[PDB]
Amino acid sequence: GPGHMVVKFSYMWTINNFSFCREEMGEVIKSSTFSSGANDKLKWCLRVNPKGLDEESKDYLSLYLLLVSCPKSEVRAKFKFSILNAKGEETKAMEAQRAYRFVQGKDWGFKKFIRRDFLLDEANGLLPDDKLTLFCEVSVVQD
Repeated sequence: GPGHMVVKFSYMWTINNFSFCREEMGEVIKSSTFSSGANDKLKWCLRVNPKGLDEESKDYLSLYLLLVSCPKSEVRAKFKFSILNAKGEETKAMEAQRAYRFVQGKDWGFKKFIRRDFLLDEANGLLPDDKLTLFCEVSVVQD
C-alpha cells in the first residue's frame, strides 16, 4: 500500500569547554533546535546531563532527543547517537532498536550513554581541546 518516504536527517552539536562539574556546566545542557529542512514543521533538539541525574547513571553522561514542536498527533522516530572524535569519525554509537513515539515535549534517550571516566581519559580522544562533539541521526518513519 502507498506510504511516505522515511525522512532521515542529522544534527551535529559541539559543546565547548566541557567540564565534569556542576558549576561551569549545569545539570541539563540544551542544543539549538534543528529539523530535516526549512519546510519541516517539526522542531527537535538534544539535551545532555554531563552527570546522570539518578544514582544508577551518576557515573555516566546522559543524552536525549527532545521533540520541541509538532502539529501532528505524534511522531514515530528512530534515532542514533555517537561522539565525533578529532578525525570526524563516529565513535561510541548508541542506537534505538525501533522507532519510538514522540509527542510535543517528549524526549527519548540513553541515561547511560557513556561513562564519565571513559570520556575524561585523554587516551580515548573524545574531548580534544575540551570540546565534546555529538552527532545525532534521526529517521522519522510510519512504523
